[PDB]
Order: sequence, then C-alpha cells, then structure tokens
Amino acid sequence: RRDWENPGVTQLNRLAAHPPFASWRNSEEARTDRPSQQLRSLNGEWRFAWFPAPEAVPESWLECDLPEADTVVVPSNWQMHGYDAPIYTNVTYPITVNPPFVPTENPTGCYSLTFNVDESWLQEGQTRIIFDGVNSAFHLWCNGRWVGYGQDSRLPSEFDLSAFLRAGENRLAVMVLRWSDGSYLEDQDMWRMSGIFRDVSLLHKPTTQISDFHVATRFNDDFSRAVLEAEVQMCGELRDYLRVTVSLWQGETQVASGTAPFGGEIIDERGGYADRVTLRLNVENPKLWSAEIPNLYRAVVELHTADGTLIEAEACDVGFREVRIENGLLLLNGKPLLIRGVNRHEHHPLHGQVMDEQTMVQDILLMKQNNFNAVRCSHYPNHPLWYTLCDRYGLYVVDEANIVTHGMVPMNRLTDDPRWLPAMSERVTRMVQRDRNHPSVIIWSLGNESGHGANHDALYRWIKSVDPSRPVQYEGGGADTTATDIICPMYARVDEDQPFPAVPKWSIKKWLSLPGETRPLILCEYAHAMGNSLGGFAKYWQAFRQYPRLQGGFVWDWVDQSLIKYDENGNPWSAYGGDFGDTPNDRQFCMNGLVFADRTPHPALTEAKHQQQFFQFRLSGQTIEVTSEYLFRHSDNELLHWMVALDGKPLASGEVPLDVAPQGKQLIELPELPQPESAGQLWLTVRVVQPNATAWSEAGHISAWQQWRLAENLSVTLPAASHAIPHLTTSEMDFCIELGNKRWQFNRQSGFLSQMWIGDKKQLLTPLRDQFTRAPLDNDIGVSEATRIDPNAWVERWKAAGHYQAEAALLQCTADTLADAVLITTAHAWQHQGKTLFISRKTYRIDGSGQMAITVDVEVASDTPHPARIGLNCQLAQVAERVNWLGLGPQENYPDRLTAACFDRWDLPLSDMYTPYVFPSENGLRCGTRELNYGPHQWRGDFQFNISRYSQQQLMETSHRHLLHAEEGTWLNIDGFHMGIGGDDSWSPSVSAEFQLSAGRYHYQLVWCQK
Amino acid sequence: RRDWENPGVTQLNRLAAHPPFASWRNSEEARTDRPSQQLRSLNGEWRFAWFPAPEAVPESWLECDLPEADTVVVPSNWQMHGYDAPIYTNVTYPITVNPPFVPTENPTGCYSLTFNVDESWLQEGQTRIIFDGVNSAFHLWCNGRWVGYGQDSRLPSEFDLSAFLRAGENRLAVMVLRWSDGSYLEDQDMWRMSGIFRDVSLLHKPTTQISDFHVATRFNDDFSRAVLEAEVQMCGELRDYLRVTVSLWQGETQVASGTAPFGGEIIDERGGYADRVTLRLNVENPKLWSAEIPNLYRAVVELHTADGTLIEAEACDVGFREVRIENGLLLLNGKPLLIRGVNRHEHHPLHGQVMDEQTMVQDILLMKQNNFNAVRCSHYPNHPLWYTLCDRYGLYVVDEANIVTHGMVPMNRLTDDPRWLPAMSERVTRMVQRDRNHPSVIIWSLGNESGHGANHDALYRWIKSVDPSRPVQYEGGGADTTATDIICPMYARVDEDQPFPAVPKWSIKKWLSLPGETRPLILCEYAHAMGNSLGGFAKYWQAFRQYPRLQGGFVWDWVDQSLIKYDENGNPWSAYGGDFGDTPNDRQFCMNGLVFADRTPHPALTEAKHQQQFFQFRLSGQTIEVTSEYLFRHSDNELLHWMVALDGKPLASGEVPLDVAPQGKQLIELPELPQPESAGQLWLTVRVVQPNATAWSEAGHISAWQQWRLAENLSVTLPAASHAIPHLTTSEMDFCIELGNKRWQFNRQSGFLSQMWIGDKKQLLTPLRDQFTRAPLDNDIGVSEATRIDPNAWVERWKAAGHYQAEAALLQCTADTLADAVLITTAHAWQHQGKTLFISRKTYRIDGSGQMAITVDVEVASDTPHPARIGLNCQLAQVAERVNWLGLGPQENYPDRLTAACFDRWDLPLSDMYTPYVFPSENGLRCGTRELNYGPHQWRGDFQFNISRYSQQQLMETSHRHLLHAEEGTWLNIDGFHMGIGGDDSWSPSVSAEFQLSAGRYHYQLVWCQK
Ligand SMILES: [Mg+2]
Ligand SMILES: [Mg+2]
Ligand SMILES: [Mg+2]
Ligand SMILES: [Mg+2]
Ligand SMILES: [Mg+2]
Ligand SMILES: [Mg+2]
Ligand code: NA
Ligand code: NA
Ligand code: NA
Ligand code: NA
Ligand code: NA
Ligand code: NA
Repeated sequence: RRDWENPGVTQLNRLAAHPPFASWRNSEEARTDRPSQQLRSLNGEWRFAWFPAPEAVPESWLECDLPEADTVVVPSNWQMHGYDAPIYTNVTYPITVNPPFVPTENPTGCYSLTFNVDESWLQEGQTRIIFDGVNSAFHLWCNGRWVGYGQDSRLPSEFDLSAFLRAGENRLAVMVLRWSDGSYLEDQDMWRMSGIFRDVSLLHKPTTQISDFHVATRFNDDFSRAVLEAEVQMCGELRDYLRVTVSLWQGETQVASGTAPFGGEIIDERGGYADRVTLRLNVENPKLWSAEIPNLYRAVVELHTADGTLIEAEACDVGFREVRIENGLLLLNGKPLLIRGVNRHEHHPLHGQVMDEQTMVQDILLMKQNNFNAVRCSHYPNHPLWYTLCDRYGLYVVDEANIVTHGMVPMNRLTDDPRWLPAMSERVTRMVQRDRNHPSVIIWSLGNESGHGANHDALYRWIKSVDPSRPVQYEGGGADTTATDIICPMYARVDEDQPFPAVPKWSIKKWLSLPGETRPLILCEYAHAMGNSLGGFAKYWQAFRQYPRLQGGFVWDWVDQSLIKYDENGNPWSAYGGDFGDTPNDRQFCMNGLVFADRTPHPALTEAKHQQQFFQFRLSGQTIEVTSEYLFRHSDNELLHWMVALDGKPLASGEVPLDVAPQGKQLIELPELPQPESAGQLWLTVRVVQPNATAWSEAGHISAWQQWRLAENLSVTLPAASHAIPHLTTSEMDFCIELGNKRWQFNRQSGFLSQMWIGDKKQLLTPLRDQFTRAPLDNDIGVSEATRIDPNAWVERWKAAGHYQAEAALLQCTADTLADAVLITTAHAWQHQGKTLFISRKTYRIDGSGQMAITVDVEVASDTPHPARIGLNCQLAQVAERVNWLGLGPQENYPDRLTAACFDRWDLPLSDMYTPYVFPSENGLRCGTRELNYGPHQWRGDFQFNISRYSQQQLMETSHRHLLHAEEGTWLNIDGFHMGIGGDDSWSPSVSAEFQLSAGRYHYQLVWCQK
Repeated sequence: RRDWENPGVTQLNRLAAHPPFASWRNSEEARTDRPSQQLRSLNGEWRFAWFPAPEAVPESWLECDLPEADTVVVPSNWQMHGYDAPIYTNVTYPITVNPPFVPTENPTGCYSLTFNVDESWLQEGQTRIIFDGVNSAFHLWCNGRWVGYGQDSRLPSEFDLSAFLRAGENRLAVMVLRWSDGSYLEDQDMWRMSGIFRDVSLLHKPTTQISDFHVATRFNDDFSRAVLEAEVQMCGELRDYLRVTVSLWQGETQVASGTAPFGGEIIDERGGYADRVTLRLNVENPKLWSAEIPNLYRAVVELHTADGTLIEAEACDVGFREVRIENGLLLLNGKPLLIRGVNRHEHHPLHGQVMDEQTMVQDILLMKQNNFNAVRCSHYPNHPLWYTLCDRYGLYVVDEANIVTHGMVPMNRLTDDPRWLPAMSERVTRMVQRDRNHPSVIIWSLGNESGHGANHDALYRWIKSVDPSRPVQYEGGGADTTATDIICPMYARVDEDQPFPAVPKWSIKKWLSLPGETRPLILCEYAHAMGNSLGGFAKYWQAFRQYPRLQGGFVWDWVDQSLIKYDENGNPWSAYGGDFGDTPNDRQFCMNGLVFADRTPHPALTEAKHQQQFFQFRLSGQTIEVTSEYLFRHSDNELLHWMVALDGKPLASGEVPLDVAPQGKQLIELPELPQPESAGQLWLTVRVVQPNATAWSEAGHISAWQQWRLAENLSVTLPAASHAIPHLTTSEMDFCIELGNKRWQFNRQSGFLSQMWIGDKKQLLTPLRDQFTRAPLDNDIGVSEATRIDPNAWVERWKAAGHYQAEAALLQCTADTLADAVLITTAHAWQHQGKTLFISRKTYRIDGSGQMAITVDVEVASDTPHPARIGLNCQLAQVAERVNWLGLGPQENYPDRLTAACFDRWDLPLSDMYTPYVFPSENGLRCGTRELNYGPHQWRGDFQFNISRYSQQQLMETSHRHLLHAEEGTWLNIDGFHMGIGGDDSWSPSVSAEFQLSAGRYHYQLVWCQK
C-alpha cells in the first residue's frame, strides 16, 4: 500500500480527538494545573536518519538503531539541521500538481527513540503516545511492531501502545514523509519544512476514563446570571457506582459543584447515551472573560465512584463569555467588538516551525503592548500552549482548520470534490474537538484560500450544528459566500473597488450595504506589511470606527519569515526565498511582518499601535475630551501626561488621572498656559501612561498618544544687517563665492553646486543634484521580476519612462552680484529618448551672513508616471555620530504612514536613521522636518529627509541587507515632496491618489548654513 | 490489512461516481437509447465457492479455478442457492454491536469468471468494470493481480482494468464479505443476505472522455419558457479542437442545440475549470413532466471535434419539471402535490434481492393501477433500471441513501460521530452523482432510522448546496429536525398524539400548526399493512384532502418479504423470519405488504385504491358533482358508469363521458328513475372507467367508484300467515321442536342449539354458541411473544381477562308454546375466576313457517377489555361451493376498512371467502350484510360474517398458512358487532376508539331459515 498517496487513508489505528488531557489522580493537582505524573514528555535527544525515498529505508531500522544515524533534538524540523533544503513558495505547490500523487523522490526522515516505561504503567490502564505535530505524514512502529499511520501536520496524532510496550526499555520507529496527499491541503504562504516539529508525550489513562468533555456558558439578558453546562463522556465498563463531579473554582474559592451518575437524557427512540452525563451549575454574577479583562475560572472534572474513589481528573481554564452575531454586529458579552488583530504564523529564525514558550510569550507581550487584541491562526491549528496563553493574557483567537489549496486551478478543485470531503472534515472536526473548550477562541475558520466548494458548506453546517457558541468564517470564493457568518475579505481597500470577475474585492464601506447584505465585516487579511509598508493604515481605522458593521481586521502579518544563514566568516544573516538553493521560490515575499524574525520591531509596528489606541481624543480650546473605546473595563491603570512645547523647547507639563467608564468620556481642563514672546509653533502632546505593571506590560508603559497644533507666532523679525558682502570669482568652468571662511563652487558645465568649504575643509563628495527617483520599495516592485516583468507596477513604470537613467541637460547657469549677496540662477531639463520629463529651476542666494537660500521650482510632465520624489541629494564628506532635527519622529515615517510620528526636537545616533529591511530600499525618511542638524551643517525649511551611509543606488542594487557596505561619507536626501509608500497589498499599485506626486508644478525652499 | 473492519477505508482504487454511461460511438444510437457496443453485460454463469471466513480462502484461487466450486447464475444472493441461511431481524443487528469490528466467522463468497475482450479494447482506451450491487463488501483481482476494494451494497463500484487486461483468456476473482463495517450503516428491517446481487458489466470509454454531466431545468413564472442547463466535465488531454454539443430531442424533432469549446466561466482568483463547459438551451413552451403525464425529452451529450468527428456520446431522458417548497407547500410545476405513495423494498420470493425488469414493471403497473403516484426507495438507492422506468411510466420517487443505523443505542451513536462522516458522506454523495439527472427523483433522503446527528446536518447542507432543484428530507431524531425540508414522520396518527419523550409522534393535524412551524407534512411511513390491516386508512385521506399542508404519505409497505421454501413432498410455501434457522429473528414482521411476495393483492390494496382516487363525488338530488384531483391532466380517458339497484336487483344504468379539467368540476343530471313499488333500499353506484388502454393499464380499467343510499321504501306487509304449528318435546336434557321434516334441538344443560335436522340429515357438527373472541390479528399481537409478553397488547389484555377460556354458565333456559310458535328463552354468563365478563340474553322463536328468529342482547362488563367481537358461531356439516350474500363486498372488509366495499348481491366460491395470510388470523369477514346464503341455509338481519373451512381455534393455533388443514364441514362466524382491525402501527393498540366495542350493552337479531 501507498497510504501517503491516498486521500482515503488519513490515518490508521489513530485514537479519537479530545481537549487537552493530563490524567491527574489527585484533584488538587488538577485544580492548580500542576504537572501530572501520568503525562510524560518524550522531548529530548532522538536518533535521526535521512533518506531520499521511503523505498530507500533499510528493513533493519524497524528492529535496530542505525549506525549512520545522528543524535538530534526533538521537536525540530530536519531542514534546520541541514538534511535537505527548506522551500519557500507563495502559491505554486512545491511539488508537481497531480493529486493525489507525490514525487517518488520523497525526503524521508527516520526518527527513533529508546525510552523507559515503568512497570506501573503496564500493570494497569492504558498507555498512549501523543504526537502533537508531524509534517506531513508518518508511519509508527514500536518495538518492531507496526502501530499506525497519520496525516494533518498541525494536530495531535494519538495511538494506544499498551499491547506494544514492555517493562523498562522500549524503542520507537517513526518514519516521516515530507510529501503526501496531505500536502495538497497544506499550501500556506510559508516555508515548506518537515519532521517531528511539535511535542511528543506519553499519557497514562485509567481503563475507565474521561474520553471527552465539552464546557459551555450561557447567560441571562444582562449577564448577571450564567449556567455552566459541562457534558462529560467516558470509556470502559459502565457501572451504577460511577459518577462525575464538576466543580468550579475562582482561585481557591469553590463557587459551584454538581454531581450526577452516568446516563444522559433520552435522545431518540433507542434511548440516550448511557456513557454520558451533563452537569449544569448555576453561577451568580459571574466574572466575565475578555481580552480587556481575561477573568478565568477553573473547572475540575472528576470521574469517580459514588463512595469517593477518584478514578481520574481532567481540568481546564473557563472563561465566562458569550459570542453572538446580532443585527449584523459581532458581540462579545452584548458589546460590539473592534478587532485590533494580526495574522500570526508559527515561525522562528533559528528553529523554523518549532514553537517554544519563551517565543510564544514574547509575541503576546509585544502584541498586547502594541494595542492588538486578537490573533488569527494562519493557517492551521496552533501549538496547544498558544491557546492557553491567549486564555490567560487575553487575546481573541480565530482558530483555523489546516486546509489550504491555493495552488489548485481553479482554487476550489479539491474543495468542491466530494472525494476530498473525508480528508477535509478531519481537519475541521479534530480541530473543534481539541480547542472548543478554550475561552480565547471566539471564531472558527474553515481554512484559507481554497476557493468555495460544497465541502466548505457541509463543514460550515457541521460546526454550526456541533458548536452553536462560535461564528464560523471563511474567505474563499468571494469572502461573502454561504460558508461564512462574517464578510472576511483579504486586502479589500477602504474606498477603492477592485472588481475582479467572480470574486471582486469591494470597498469595505461599499460591501456592507450591497443589496440584501447584513453580516459584519472583519478582514481576515489586510495592510500587507511587506518591507517599507503600512501606508494608508489610518484610512482603515477611520473607517472601522465610523462604521458600526466594520469591526476591524487582521494585519498581515506578525513576524518576518526569514531564516538564519551563515557566511564564510561564520557570521549570521537573515535569508529568504531562494537562499537555500530552493527553486522555484517567491523570493522575499515570505517577509511581510511588523517585526523582524528576531522580534525586533519594524517602524510600521508603532503606526499600528497609534491607530489601534483604546482612547480617542479631541481638542476644543483648553478642554481635552478623552473617549474610551474599552467595552468592559474602567481606566483603572491610566493617567494622562500632557506637554506644551514651542518648537522642541518645553513650556509647561502636567499629569491628570484618567477616570473613564467603558464607552465613556472625560473632560480634562488644561491650566491657562502662559504664551511665550519668541516666534514659533506651540505643540500640545498628550500620552496615556500606565503607572502600574501588568501581566503583559511594565510600569510607565505608554498605551496611547496624540498631538495638536496650538497657537502660532510667525516670525516678523528679520536678521541683522550683514557684517560683510560675499565675493564672486568667474571662470569658464565655475562660479565661486567667498565669505569669511566659507566657500561655494558651482560648476558651469553641469550647473550644480559641486563643492563647499567650511574653514579650509571639503564638504562634498558628490555634487548637490536633483533627484526624482528612489530605491524601490517592495510595494514599488510588486510581483515584477527580471524574467517576468509586470508593466503595471510602479518600478517598471519609472524604468520604462526613463526616470532612472534620465540625464540633466543644463539650460541656464548665471551669476549676479547683488548689494548684499551673490545670486546663482540655474535651469535643468531631464530627458529620455527625446522626451522632457522634468524641468528644475533653482536660485541660490548667498548673503553676508554665510547662509545659502536655495529655491527650487520643478515641472513634471503630465504623461510621465508620477515621480517617486521631488528633491535634492548629495554625498557629504562628514561622518557625524548624531542626527538632530525638528520634525516628525523619532522613528521612520512617510506621507501615508506618519500619524504615529510626533513633532518634536529629536536626537538619534546615525545608525538609527537607517531601517535594516532585509530587502534594502528607500528607508528612514522623516517627514515635516523644519530644521536638520548634521555635524557642522544645518538645513531649514519644510522638507522630508533620510540620511545614511548607503546611497539610493547601492540600496536598489543590493538584494540583502548584510551585503550592504557603508560608503565613504554620508548620503543625504532632502525632498520637498515624497510619494506615498502604499501597502494595501504588495502585488499591485496601492499608493492612494492623494499621496501621489501629480500636481505638475512643485515648489520648495531650503536654507543651508553652518550652525 | 483488515479493510472490512475500518470505516476510514470504504474503497481502494475505486473510480468516481457519475450518471449512467454507455460510451456510445454513434449519436443516433444514443438518441434512441439503443444498445452500445462499448457496454457489455457480464451477467450469466459464474464460478462460485463458499468459505467460513476470508482466512479460509486458499491462495490458489487468485490464479486458478477451484475444482470444488460450483457453476451459478450472477446476479444472485448466495443464500438463494442455499450456501447459508438468510437472516431476518428488524432492529437488533445480525452481528454483535461492536463498531467497527465484525465476527471472525465471516461468510465469504468467492466468485470468478473467465472472459475475453475485443482486440481494439486492448489496443487503446479505458476498459472499466462496473459492479452495480455487491453485499456488503468485496476485494477484486484480475489475472492474479489485485485491483481494488469497495463498500456500500446499494451503489455501483467501478474499477479501471486497462493495465490488467491481456490477450486471450482473462480471469476475474471477487472475494465477497457478508459482514463489514459497512454493515453498521445497513440495518434495514429486512432479510440480511450477501453476494453479487446486481449487474456486472464492462464499459470501454475513450481516454478523452465525458466523465460527468448534470442536467438542470429552470422556468419562468408560468412555465411557458425554460432554460435547459448542461454542465459537462471531461477527462484526458485537453485540445483546442474539442467541442461539446448538447442537443435536445422531442421524438425525432430537435428542439434545441448548443455547441461550445471547453473552459467554463471564471470561478475564483485562480480562473475556471478548463476541463468543463456549461450549455444553455432555450426551450419555448416545454412539455412538462409529472406522474400524471410523464412527458420526456432526450438530451444527447456529444464529445466531438470542431470539424465534426464524434469522440463519444452520452445521453439521458429529460423531464421538464420544477420541485420547490413555497409558503409551506411542496409544489411540482407550481401546483400542490398530493402524494399517494408507498414504500418499496427490492424483494423477490425466489431470487431474494435481485431485481428483474419484468418484476419492476409488474410492480409499477400494479401501483399505478391502484392509484399510487409515488414510491420511496426504502431504504437504499435502487437498481439503475428502476429510475428509468419511473421516468417513463410516471412515478414520483424519493431516492434514499443507504444509511440505516437502527439497532444502535442510542439510534444516533454513529451519525453524531465525526469519525463516521467519511463513510456516511460517500453513501449520500455517490447517490446524488448517480441519480440527479432523473426527472422521477423529486426528493433526496438522508437515509432512515439513524437518529439525528451532526453528520446528518452536514450532509443535508451538502445536497442543498450541490442540487437546489430537490428538497431534502429525513425522519430520524423526531421528523422535524434541522436535517429535513419536510415534516416526514413514521406512523404518526391523524388525531391522536403519542407524546413520546424527545421524539414525539404528534397528531399530523396538530403537528403542522406547532408554534413556529411552517413546513409541509408527508409521512415517509404510515398505515402499517401487516397481515389483516389498514384499518383507519380513510381517516388519513380525509385529513390529507382537508389540510393543504398535509400532502399525503408513503404506505408501509409494498410487498411481503416472504421467501419460498420447500417441504419433503416438493410443495412451495411462504416462509418468514426463523424458517431458515435464523435466530434471533423477528418472526412475521417482514411481511407488511399490500401484496404477497408473488404480487397477489391483499384485501387492503383495494382500500388504498379507493382512498387514493383522483375523482371526488358529491350527491345533491339527482345531480352527481364530480371533482378532479388531478393537477395537470384533463379527464381525457374517462367515462362515468352510473348504476341504480334495489337491494342488488338492477333498476337503471347508463354512461356519461367525463370532461373535467384538472382541479375542475362537472355536473351530471340523472334521468328520472322508475320509482320501485316494492319495498327495499335503493342504491346508486358510480364508476369511472378508462375506455382506452394505456402504457400502465388495460382497456376498460376501473379507476374510481362511490356509493350512495337513495330513497328507501320500508316493508309494511306481514309474511304469509302459515297453516302448520310447531310441536314441542320436553326432556330433562333437551327442548325439541318439530315442523314437517325440519327439527331443532336445544340442550338444557349448555343452553345452546346443539343440533338441527332436515329429514334424517343433521345440520350441525358443533353447537351454535356465543363468540366474544377472534383469532388474534397481527395488530392484536404486536411485539408480544411467549418469551416476552407485552401486557399492553390487545391479545394479552383479552388473555389476562380470561376472554379465551371463559365458560358459559347457564342462568336460564325456558320453553314456551305460543299460538303460532315455540319460544325458547335463554341466558348465559361468561366467567373467569369469579368475574362475569359477558352476559348473553337470547330468545329463539320458531313459527309455523320453519323460520327461526333469534334475538340476542349482550351485557359486557365495563372493567373488562372490550371484546374482539359480539356474535354467534357454529360448525355446519354442509360443504357448499358458493357463498351468495347481500352486503358489503366482494372483498374482505372490516368496520375500519370497509370504504372500498360496495353494497350489492355478491356471489363467490367458498375459498374466496378465505384470505390466505401467511400468518393466519381472523379473516375474510364481510360487514353490513342483510342476507346470507350457503347450501340450503339463509340468514337475514344486519350482521358481519366470515365463513371458511378453518375454525377460529385452528387459525390462532397455526403459525403458517400452509400448515392449515380443512376441517370437516364449514365454520360460520356471524357477528352483530366486530372490533376494528387497526394498523396505524403494528406494535401498540392502534384501533380507534369509535371502532372499539365499548357500548356495554349490544343488540342484534338474526332470522335463520331453510329455502
Ligand atoms: Mg493518505
Ligand atoms: Mg472536592
Ligand atoms: Mg520562482
Ligand atoms: Mg491627529
Ligand atoms: Mg472498510
Ligand atoms: Mg360509498
Ligand atoms: Na466599528
Ligand atoms: Na506573504
Ligand atoms: Na534592493
Ligand atoms: Na393535500
Ligand atoms: Na418490514
Ligand atoms: Na395464528
């Protein structure tokens, strides 16, 4: 038989699914959730051997350990140990599409383990082995005898081993196949790995056992009363003496208990379930669960003799909460949710797809620290510990079946096929059976990108029938089909329709009110955070808030899926698609995270944090209105710091305690601020600070901020009468200006400032020139490649229009000596193949103070694709340590992504002014800057800038950040105008019209002087 | 592997299901339904061997014919050749309830066949083998090599044999298992058999082939326009020159045709199906399909080339009809259906479960001849030919999946189990794929008696998704669960509620108007026709006609499941559960048919015919109001015969053509009749006769009848005053009377008329005594057995009250001589253990004309269960050939089943007064009789009677009809009153209160004389 090429065989001899078991024999240990002696971990060192095919595996390996084998850590992905290559592919299958067949060359991982079993385990009861995650299919032998087979890489596989194990030493033999018919339903946008990547354990259960238990909570109208209903099921001999006691604990206080014998109510004409019981406990004024306040109870389930012999005890954390969709709104405990979510893949730069507690906690700390309240299990059931953590810290979970068939043509070819229903159902049913008790899980998902098939309908109904407590969602086949309770599009824009045939992505605002439509809209995927992205993010959150039935979304995605590789010197670097010899690959498309692989934040993460704020603010005179977006909690760990500053210089500050009811408001009256004499703009800045530590944040954490412009005094005082008059020297090649120790040189052949002198030292390595192009972002490139050009993408439009190779023809270059200054006037035309793209007219005015006033006026042709930027650049000879500016900061910001930025006097070391995006591009811009200080230099005006050791050319010519070499000096980019970054998706033009440079005629002015 | 003990494996290497194929290579042959050279029948003589288990099957059988094996006919059940015993069990499984395991002793049927192929089939193409029916699971080998495995006894299993076939002799090897995990989903109340019981054939398709097609017909508001929609799917190498033409034919006239290349519309973000095409044909004024008028079109699907080379063609019959539920009603072509239905099992007394064309035709003819318009496929998909015949003759079909888990505890144990969804799905999905193109199939059914589980809901949805054309129904778990579009209870009563816990069977009238309920009600099973049954059938049909949303039901059931056995003499006799040594067995519960196994009518059939009439009548003066219950057809093959009779003697008659439109009315004026001068009751009997022969009926067929009482002239003249005078002889022991040669003897100890003489010849072999009991009907017994008494059952109630062994204590016996007569007055008390149950007070009067007038007045105790009858009985010495009577007839009729009966003079041979029920009981009664003639005797009055060679005693002491012997002379049972027979079900008291003998005091009078 070839079971790994048969969608009719998804397992052999596998035990039934169920919620997390520990088989406690003491009820207090169950209650306290302390470790169980009946649940052993088999994690540790195993013997591993790699083979090109299952046929290649030597018959002796079943009976005896192989000498060639190596000792490896388990859990692990065998790609991470370097046995074969991890493959990154986006849509296209890593194998030839020929269901259900896989290549005869199938990388086979032979794991083994010699382990010990106590006599006591074999003298009584049942001894089983649980494999939490095996990718993608595996056969299991024990002591040489075959046990079974199993598929689905993301759910536990369990087998009874009692009749196989002997006292003391035993040996496992797990032959794991990389490819199987299972792989056809596992086509997620991620690294294609394999092996025993989750926990392995041994569970001893009594013969007469708890085989399943469902916990439910239902509520009276105002949620002041609840009935906890627990349905318990058993295996073994049914006897009159059997009972179940379900007790409910709140810390140490037992709030409810119920005891009944077995034998459920009459179900049908043949009776009821004699092997079942339902316990109903009344709970007065229950503490409710939410991501805001994750109140938990502990439910202990005791199977026992009536006379008081505990046979075994299972347990779980209970969260009293209700999820329902009413009148088109998704409600948690009667209140409409606002999903501040992110899509999270299980990824580690070093370990691949093996999850650990430390990492999982770090993710949840960071998510909650950045105002996320939800997470999508994209696109599979997660590690069991994740759901427990979300229960405890507080995050709404979308639990998603392991069904992705994205590379099928058409996408629903398998999911419409009734012969593929058995395999699909197990990915849905065994998910529900495992996780249905977790309070954190609020929504079920039928998978991702598998079109819409009749199998989606059958399964949707199955979950509705089995579990009435949670809405079922699914995006495939149009995101509003009969398979989903929530409209859940991916990358639907706020206002713009993308009306594809059959599966249009309507404006989310437009979608809600289509003829006959009523359901809530929460995007399963939005704001593609690929490279320099997240532009246009605020547009989403303005809409989410304005529209009741727009209840948020899940950002794509959490972490960059980059992997650590090592160079000739042994130095680590972040690698992506293709870097492991893997081909075909979708290159850097695996990196779309708000955080890097090592969990270092991208600059976009702060933009998400600002938008997902839980407190809204308005200003009216001296009164600040604070509005709470919390649904259940009071502002009981919050105060408001406020700061008024004249262009960076602190004027007045104070603290006011935040006392806002959920959905409520607080009017905070500011003290009469004494206005200053000196000119400038007053800036109010408020920050919500948490004075006290929490489970998720430290004392002094900042949860929210906002800024306003207050009064402005425009400067009417002019500089003093100049102490000298600058001299001009004329040559055929050059205009040269001299004043004190300052010197300027304008080349008359080129028409640019080609050198500058402070004292006697050079100041330039490259002349000051106009620049209308940028090192293309990931959103600029889209899907375009050298082999396969996408002409619609921005980068190709600029290339084809000739923007990158257009050369400056000089039209005018003159010098005039004024009464107190010298005036250099120039004009340039940028041309490509007989087409004028840009004209740049400048005046440079240099007076007796030592200041150079540059005035730029640029014309852009209407029929040329809008330029990336409209500015200047040069390579300064200086290399300073610090960058000091008055403008938006501290972090990187761009026109369509600058709401999180605040205007203040910022001071950073040079290296921070560069964002190390793994795929190098235009980066580190700071907008709305009025003054920039770098070493001896000061620039003043109203500009946008970046400043680093790397040129735009080097940036656009390098594919990985580690290959970047610091150039001589410092590359300075000062733009009057910069195009938006986009990011609604990363495969088609996504920069909004209002952030495109399309005015035709642009003006900006800079003053360059020594500070 | 043990593949027959694993629900996860239901097939191995099996091909996809699909509508009926023939791989026609000529388009005209396809249009005309003529045979295809590409479809060979492998029916005929096979080689067969039997084994106790699969382990017992010798390994040589795979490549070599076993010498011990026999030559048998296939299709066949191996129980029918006597290899082992067929088992009849109703609910309790024929195997130990141990899912998924079956017995180690598992009877194995080894089938083999040596065959040859055409040369060209070896050259090229796809040669598959089709197994239409294998019970219950099998492995297939070809030329020694293993091909595949299959399950589900009631749907075809297909396997490709292309790579297995060779030149010359080829050999198949089929190992058939009686028990399998599939047995758990196949617990229908029926004989449990096994083997290859449906057709075996070979189909040679091209490699580029039509692999699937679906035909849909949708309409405008008035059905004057239709769009026929044909989606066609292909397999093989796609080519640009490939086309599909779907042509529509009305006889030899092409009405619509459509041609297209491959490649359907865009479905999702990955495109459309390149291997598919949908053809849309406009059809003006389509001839519509119904049971009344089965208008059929022919659609031909041609896979051809653009230049005009046919590759292959498929085809089906098309019936333009629309099924929808609107406003609570089931509509067919916009008109509310009235389902005159029956359940039909696939049964034959000799061939077991093998179906033949002749039998299937014989059933449909009889069904249609008895006013049925609908059939339920209880409880499995049928032999392919049943659907074709139903299309062509016109019968509404409920197609039912092969899923019955009746003996589970509780009934839904498997069906609520997600681990049984895979195996369940295939039984539903492969059914729809096979039968969806049939116009006869109006309703899909999810199975029968399997409780209600999540799987039902999931599978319900799957069909609603895949085929919106047809409603989905299912009865399990309370007949109104979320898994049914129709309220479809089994054995719910008209007015009486049976408020069972969890699964009540409400009054069908009450059920409709339950709070919130809107759906239509059609009983999937009603009126249990077990033995002498169908009492209270008219109550259903009155309710069906009055209540729009009561739309009928399916009678249980069509045919007795009795098998032919043979005695040592060689005589055939009808056998039931237990008669093959089968134990546990459910005895006679397999026979619940309106006909015997050989399709001979039970009396109950004529009652079903009468109540399911399509013409309703009312009388007003001399005017008959005839109303058509037809929805679509005009009365175009009908004329009315009206007959007027004075107590049997014809008075006036005539003919009137019926010109009634559907739902229309007609008035027929009767010519003023001769007013009879002589006394008596006038009767009117109208008949609807079909002058012309049809496809389903002979010329002169009677389809409807009705009777009325017209004017009555009561008799006022007294009988001729006689000359002679009866002479009394008194004795201690006897009272005797003489008149002429006629003589009467009254025993003064017993109090009964013990003998009668005419000349020397004596008239009685047993005294004339009171009878209060009957030989218990199947509806009297129910489930009650000797080993397990059901005290609630009617028979047991009588038994316990001592009705059967009560003795006649004589209270009074006096003789008086009158002026012209002798008067014998008696009084008897019936007592069991000191309790007087009955008292009988009689007066016998013998006058000078030799006429004996009996007056009977009975008292029944109120605390005793109501008596089965109140009458007299005796054994006459006479054996005459004829029975001539004036009353209801000619067929057997009972108080709650006498509507089909008609009042007239009836004359039948004696054996016709007996009804040969396989399980004998009270039978052959006729009610409302005013005169009875037998030999020299005549009885007059108003009585109910049966007359046979079998005593009530023998009938109740004899368990099989073939064991009955004719007793000396003739037994006569004249009842003044007879209890209803019942039959709403056959496991609890079902006789309606108005047909129970509960008046406490009863009167009746008979006149006995000798003409
Ligand atoms: Mg498989
Ligand atoms: Mg306790
Ligand atoms: Mg590639
Ligand atoms: Mg603002
Ligand atoms: Mg099986
Ligand atoms: Mg009548
Ligand atoms: Na909202
Ligand atoms: Na991606
Ligand atoms: Na680059
Ligand atoms: Na009706
Ligand atoms: Na039956
Ligand atoms: Na009997």
